[PDB]
Order: sequence, then structure tokens, then C-alpha cells
Amino acid sequence: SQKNGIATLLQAEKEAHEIVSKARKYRQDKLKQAKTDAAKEIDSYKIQKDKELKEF
Amino acid sequence: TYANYNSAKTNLAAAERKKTGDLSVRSLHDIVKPEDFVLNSEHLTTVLVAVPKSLKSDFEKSYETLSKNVVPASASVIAEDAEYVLFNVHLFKKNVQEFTTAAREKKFIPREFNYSEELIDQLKKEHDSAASLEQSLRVQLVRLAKT
Amino acid sequence: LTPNQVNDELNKMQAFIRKEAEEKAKEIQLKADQEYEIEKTNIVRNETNNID
Repeated sequence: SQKNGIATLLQAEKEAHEIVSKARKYRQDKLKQAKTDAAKEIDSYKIQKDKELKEF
Repeated sequence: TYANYNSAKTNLAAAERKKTGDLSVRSLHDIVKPEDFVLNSEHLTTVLVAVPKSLKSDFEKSYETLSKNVVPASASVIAEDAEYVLFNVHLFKKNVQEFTTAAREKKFIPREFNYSEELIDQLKKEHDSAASLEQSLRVQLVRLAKT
Repeated sequence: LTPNQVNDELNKMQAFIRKEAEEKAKEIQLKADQEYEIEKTNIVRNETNNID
């Protein structure tokens, strides 16, 4: 029987599922890091505005 | 009580009417279908059997034929019966349209059964449950009617 | 039929399934990255508006 073909197909599907999960996790991490960078940039803009207010 | 006993006997008769495989009625209670290598596939589950008009063990060979691309399934199987040709084919739902086409493009109409372990065990024990219902109906109603 | 056509039945289905899975995973990753970028831009705009 085609046990080798069955095993190859199953392993390929498992590896593809693992790769999909890893890619989803990487995209989520990129979104979280970009949100953190956006928050840091907003805080820096607020700090620059506060420094401008202190200079005023 | 007599009605209950008759209903239990009818249930037992219906359970026993199911031919043990090789026909439109499967032998999932006492066949090698759920425990075969067709149990789980890469992205589907393989389930197929037939009553071939050519010879027994045909559905096992037919999977090894060109139909293996008609459904991403491939597995060994031990399914045979001399009187009525028995076998098991491999077909995956990842090509469910093509799998159904491969099951229909033969002398046998589509014929598959639940290979899940829990469902298989429940189906196998359903006959025992019907037999026990008949036996308990006998034991209870016979004594009650004697009284 | 006969098992003599192994060249298109032993591994052709496996290759097709692997290609479909890889394409689906790549499309999902690209869509997730694009959605992450869009949500990052929206969150940046919202945070900048609040800070302003």
C-alpha cells in the first residue's frame, strides 16, 4: 500500500499547519510591536508638546 | 409490558437485520473499518467500501489505481468476503467533490461508515443494547405476566 | 483500474495538497500582515489624535 505517500501527505499537512500558526503569531507580534511603537510615538509627541508648553 | 417486550424484540430484529459488511449494511461493529489506516488523512478522513461486481478486494486495489489522485487518500486495508465481494477504498474530503466522483464512478453506489472510535463503539454497542433491552423485557415482563 | 499509474496517484495528490496548503498559508500570512499594518496605522492615528 501507499503508506509512504500517506505519511508524506500527513507530515506535509502538519508542517503547513505549523507554518501557518507561526506566520499568524508573527503577524500578531508585528501588530503588537507596531501598536507599542505608535503609543511610544504618541507619548513622544505629547512630551514634545509639553516641552513646547514649558518653553512657552 | 407486552408492548415493551415486542418493541425490544423488534429493535433486536432490526439490529440483526444489518448485514455484516460487504453490502449496503456495514460491519462497523465487527469490521476493520474504523481501525484501518484510513482513519485519519492529512486534512480529511478516509472512508469508502463497495460491493464490487468484478472481485473482492477491489476497493483496496482501486485506491492503488488512478483514483488515488481523485481523493488525497492512501491506506492499507484488510476487507474481503467471498460470497459478497468486500473491500475498502480510500477517499478524502479534501477532494470531497472528486472523492464522491470516485465513489460514484464504479459499479457500486457510495457506501461509507463512521470511522470515529467513539461513534464506532456506540454503533457496536447499540446492538448489545437492543439485545439487552430484549433480554430485560423478557426477564421483567415474563415474571410480571406470570404474576 | 490498475496501480500502474503511480506517477500521477502515488505523489501527485500529495503534491497538490501540499501546494494548496502552502498557498493558503502564504495568503493568510500576507492578509494578516496587511491587516496588522492597517490596524497599526489606525491605532497610530487614534493615539496621535488623543495626544493632540
